[PDB]
Amino acid sequence: GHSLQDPYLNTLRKERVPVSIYLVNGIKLQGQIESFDQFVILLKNTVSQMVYKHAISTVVPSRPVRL
Amino acid sequence: SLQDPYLNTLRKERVPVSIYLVNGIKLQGQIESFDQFVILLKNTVSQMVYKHAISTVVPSRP
Amino acid sequence: KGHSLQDPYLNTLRKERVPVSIYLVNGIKLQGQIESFDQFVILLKNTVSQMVYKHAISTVVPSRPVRL
Amino acid sequence: KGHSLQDPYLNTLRKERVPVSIYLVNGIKLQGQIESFDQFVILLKNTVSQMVYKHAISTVVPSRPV
Amino acid sequence: QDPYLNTLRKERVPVSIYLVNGIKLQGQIESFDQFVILLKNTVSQMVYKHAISTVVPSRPV
Amino acid sequence: HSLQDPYLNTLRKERVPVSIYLVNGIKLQGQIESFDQFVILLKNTVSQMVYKHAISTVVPSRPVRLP
Amino acid sequence: HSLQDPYLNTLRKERVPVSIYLVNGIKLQGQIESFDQFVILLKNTVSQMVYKHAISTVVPSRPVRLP
Amino acid sequence: HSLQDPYLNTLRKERVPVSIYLVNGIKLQGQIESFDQFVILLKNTVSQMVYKHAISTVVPSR
Amino acid sequence: KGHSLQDPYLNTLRKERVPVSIYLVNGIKLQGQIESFDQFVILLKNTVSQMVYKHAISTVVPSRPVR
Amino acid sequence: GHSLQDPYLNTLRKERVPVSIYLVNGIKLQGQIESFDQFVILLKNTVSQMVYKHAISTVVPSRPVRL
Amino acid sequence: GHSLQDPYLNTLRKERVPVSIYLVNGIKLQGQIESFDQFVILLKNTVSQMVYKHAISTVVPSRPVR
Amino acid sequence: GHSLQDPYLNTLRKERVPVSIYLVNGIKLQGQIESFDQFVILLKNTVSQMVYKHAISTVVPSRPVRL
Amino acid sequence: AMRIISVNVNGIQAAAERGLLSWLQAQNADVICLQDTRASAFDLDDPSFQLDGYFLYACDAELPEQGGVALYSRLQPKAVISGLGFETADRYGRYLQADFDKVSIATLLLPSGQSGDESLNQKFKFMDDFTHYLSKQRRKRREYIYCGSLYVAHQKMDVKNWRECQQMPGFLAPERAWLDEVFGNLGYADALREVSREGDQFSWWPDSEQAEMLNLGWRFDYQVLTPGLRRFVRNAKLPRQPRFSQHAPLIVDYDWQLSI
Amino acid sequence: GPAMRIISVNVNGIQAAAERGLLSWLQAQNADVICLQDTRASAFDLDDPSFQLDGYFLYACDAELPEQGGVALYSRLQPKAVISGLGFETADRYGRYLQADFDKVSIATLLLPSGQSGDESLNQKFKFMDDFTHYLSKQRRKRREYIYCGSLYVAHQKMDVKNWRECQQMPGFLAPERAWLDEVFGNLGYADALREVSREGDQFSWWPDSEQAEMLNLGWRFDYQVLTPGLRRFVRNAKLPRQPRFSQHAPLIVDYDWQLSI
Repeated sequence: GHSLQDPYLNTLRKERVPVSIYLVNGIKLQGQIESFDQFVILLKNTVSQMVYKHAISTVVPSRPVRL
Repeated sequence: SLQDPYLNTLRKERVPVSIYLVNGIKLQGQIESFDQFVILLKNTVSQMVYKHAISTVVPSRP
Repeated sequence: KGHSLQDPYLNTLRKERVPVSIYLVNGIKLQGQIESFDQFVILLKNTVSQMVYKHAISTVVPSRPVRL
Repeated sequence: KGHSLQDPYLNTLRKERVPVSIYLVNGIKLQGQIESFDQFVILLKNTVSQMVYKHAISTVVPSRPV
Repeated sequence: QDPYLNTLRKERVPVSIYLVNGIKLQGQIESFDQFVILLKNTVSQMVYKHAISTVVPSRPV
Repeated sequence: HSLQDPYLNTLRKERVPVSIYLVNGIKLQGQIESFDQFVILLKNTVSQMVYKHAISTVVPSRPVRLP
Repeated sequence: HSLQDPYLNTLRKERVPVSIYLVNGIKLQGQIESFDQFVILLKNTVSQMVYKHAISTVVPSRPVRLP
Repeated sequence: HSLQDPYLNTLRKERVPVSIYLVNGIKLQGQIESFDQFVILLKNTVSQMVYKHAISTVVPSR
Repeated sequence: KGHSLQDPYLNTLRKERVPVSIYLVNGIKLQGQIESFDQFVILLKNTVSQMVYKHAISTVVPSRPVR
Repeated sequence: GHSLQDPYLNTLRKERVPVSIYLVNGIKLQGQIESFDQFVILLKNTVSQMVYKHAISTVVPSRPVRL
Repeated sequence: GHSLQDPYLNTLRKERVPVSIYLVNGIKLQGQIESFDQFVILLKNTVSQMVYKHAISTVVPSRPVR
Repeated sequence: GHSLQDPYLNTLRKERVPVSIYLVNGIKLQGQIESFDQFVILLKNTVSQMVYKHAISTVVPSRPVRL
Repeated sequence: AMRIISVNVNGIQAAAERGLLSWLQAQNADVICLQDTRASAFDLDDPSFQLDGYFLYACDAELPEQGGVALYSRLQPKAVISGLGFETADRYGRYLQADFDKVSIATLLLPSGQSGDESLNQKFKFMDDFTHYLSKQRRKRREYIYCGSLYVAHQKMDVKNWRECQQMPGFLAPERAWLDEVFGNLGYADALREVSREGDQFSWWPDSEQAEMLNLGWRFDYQVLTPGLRRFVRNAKLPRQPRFSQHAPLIVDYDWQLSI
Repeated sequence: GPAMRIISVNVNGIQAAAERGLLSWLQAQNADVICLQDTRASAFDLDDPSFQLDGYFLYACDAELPEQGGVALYSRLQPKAVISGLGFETADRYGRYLQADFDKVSIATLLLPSGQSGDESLNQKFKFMDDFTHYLSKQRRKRREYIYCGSLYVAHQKMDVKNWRECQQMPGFLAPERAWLDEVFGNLGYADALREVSREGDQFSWWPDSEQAEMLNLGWRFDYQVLTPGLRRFVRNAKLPRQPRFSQHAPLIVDYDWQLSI
């Protein structure tokens, strides 16, 4: 379990790929993942706003990255 | 759960599926991989989505 | 699951294969009949199968009166 | 345990058969009567035998005090 | 979590709850539990915990 | 576990004015008084108890550095 | 008269960010652009006329010395 | 006075929607019709005259 | 000078017997039609004769926009 | 003196009409008006308590009375 | 001016009747009035503070006075 | 008039007695008094905060004071 | 885009003299649902009523002055149907429906019920018959947009001084209860109240200049749409047109586009 | 008084700008906002602290290929948030758009393709203009005032270009471009700050590399700060310094009555 999202997000963070997290409300969140943990991911926005997983919906990278 | 048979069948047959999110926006693309927490669509961008905000997964073809 | 009143209801909806109208929270309606179910998913057979999630189902209105 | 307060309230509403109006999280009002309930399901008897999931129920407003 | 709501209930503070749908509910806390909060305002308007977004008391405690 | 708790404890200790946005998108303001595994207390004129399951993100008005 | 005018003139010339409190207890913020013998115009992003009848206490964030 | 009159006149000559806050914390936003030493009319659903001594803050929309 | 505006306006509102919903500074909502007034006291007519002091009134909301 | 205020109070005194005085805060004051003078009003009840004019918000006689 | 306030306050001072003053904010004060003027007022309590007449709402004595 | 305010405030400021001024909103303001004038009082505390007389309800010396 | 106009003209003739034809011609829209034609279909056949670039469809009551409804569409609908089986419906052509791919819209016009007691009885009759028909219209796949003037307000937010109108027809308890049952219980929604929960918005006020001045409006127009389209609401607006029609035009846009 | 100097320069490659000392002139011209369109380099190239101006936050989105385009934007004060892309391939694949939110106002950076290199570039420009009017009709629908700092590569009127009779066929004055711009301005109610403050001719921004054209002042006004009419009234003045041309476009200087804030 939980063996797939961990490496995916770790690779997205390592290469600092610009992800566009579309919330459930239809709001864009362009930024780089600074870190991630349980019930939380850390964006690299100018303010580095801390987001919650339960609210997050999609995580699309602008540039297709390899697994 | 019957979710994993369905998902891995769509993955093996690579059927173009249309996924509806909790908001209702209609996604499209094949399913590359999946687990209990997330799904890794095979779309042009391979947008990853968590399992706590899914509505219905349907294949475009029977 | 302690009392499991949903289990008899879904079992009688599936055994008789009654036409259901599972409403979702977003607002769309899904017609068909329950083929099978578990803890987080229900199978609707309308030409193709639909992996409608449990937590997204608002109301289940069977168009066929089910005695029980 | 979990429904030490929810269970008695719902059971009283059922036994007394008070016409309740369930407001969903989507904002759709649902009038009717509570037929039965459990951990995460409530059967609403009306023109159509309806089954509303608890996780999508915002509020319930009984028409008469109980 | 438990102590704050227990104090809100015992002290009979006028509470106003904004639901996840945004509905501005008004009433007094009658009784609460893990997954239920009985709101006493004319009728026993029960409110679920998962649907509550903010609890706005009229005065601090 | 490893990220949320230290981040919130730092925000509380430093008393950084944070701006929280609900899942619906309503913008809230106030300082983090105390944290909890399921809730948070946001003191802004009148102390309002916000539930974690309704928090979209936590935007700190000032940049913060983790320990 | 002997104390209000020098205090206000110093706060104006020095551009000290003050925290005007209201009779209801709300803590406002912003810079003072010009004062009057009965009202003060405090600018925070945009000008906002504040009535002296509704001010409880004016606390300058920085120490000030009378002339 | 010397400051209130001209600014309050310009707040109407430019059609600036003025928002006034009552001491109780109630907010009303409308265009000022006319003002006096003790009364100021705020255009709303109806001509709601407001007492000068009851206004706390005047935050114009621009 | 001091009554050049409120006096004729209130006199017209009185003559037109327009239903008024007066609001007190405390926030309570009273209703009725003003029957008389002078300079420090306003007399309101309704089911029960009511005398309201001017220094405690916040707004006078008529039911029709008077000219 | 006043046009209607002082005559109103004199009329309320002559017939000792039971009047309920309401405070700006919201509390009520029962008892008949014993006497009155600028800035003060004496109330007749269990004790000769004196209320302040500047604090009174509304004066409602228990019975409809005309000047 | 103060045709009634001054005699009342002077009588309360002379007879040293313990009066309870209730402020508009709601807080409770207690103590006899030692002296007074056209604005403030001296108290008899242990602290003997200076209350402001503009903030006073009611003055109820412990014993009715003429 | 105002024959008792002047000596009281002079004695309070000359001896530098801490006063827990209970604001009209219910907040208590500790610290000595720096100066005073017509409808204005300066505070000696963390910062020279200005207090409006019209917003003061009671000034308690706490410590015994005479005049 | 996907626009819908609702203008209960209360007489297409008066609408024409008031300039409604030119306004609609200038108003770029996808479908126009005017009500109360007060004329026969042959009268609607007059090319003056035919808007350039729009189709003509109209069903007239047995008696012209009784009512009649018309429907204009930019593209040829799949099929047009009239009547519902009820006498109060068929005998007066108070219902006309067009069919498009995936979605089929309809034009509804309920009797005012304010003229006399018999009108109120007919209103109750049509209401019960229509809720029955809609119960028969539940599991139906095709999504619908019942654009019609229901001559009833749902909530106090839809009408001021409700205390005075509580006994007056249009806000009586049974009508409001029927509307609430049709909306909530049956999952139906409204585009306006969903997209904009703002009061003071009305459509029908008395022609009397006094009411217009003080704005005594009763919200009678509603974009009753199946829950399928609830998600595709863009925005609703009630222009305060200068006395062009008793029922102010109700314009609403939708995110979901149309197709033959 | 309340002022706000928004600066925009189509460097057409940040390297050539740095060669001309543009960074020094920018750091000395301490203003509110400074936009640098056509970086012609990846963000990693802009990460060189030399490009970063003291007291500003660097934000830039690079095209799929660094030399293709890319846009940067300095801000005296930290913007509320910075976003890139427009949903269109012609925009996302080339980083031709980057917005920086503030408060009740979002100063956006637009980069329309030149369309002067080849016919395919002009076709892409037409497609981008169509998608951009669509995005304007869809975005402005959300409550917000927009300041579109963009090099549109199009002259609106003869006043924006001399000897137009010779430029009728030249890109920038083509009939479709003129029609699209006139629709964007009038039909949608959008205006421009410079023309509003000064309806003066001979004022241009883009000049050909040919020295003779610069000598005789044959220039084009391709840059426009097309903005919502809400902020249109708050324009104070505009300027186009004829300093040694720092890039294919000239320095567009404009001051507003509004003052941005976090």
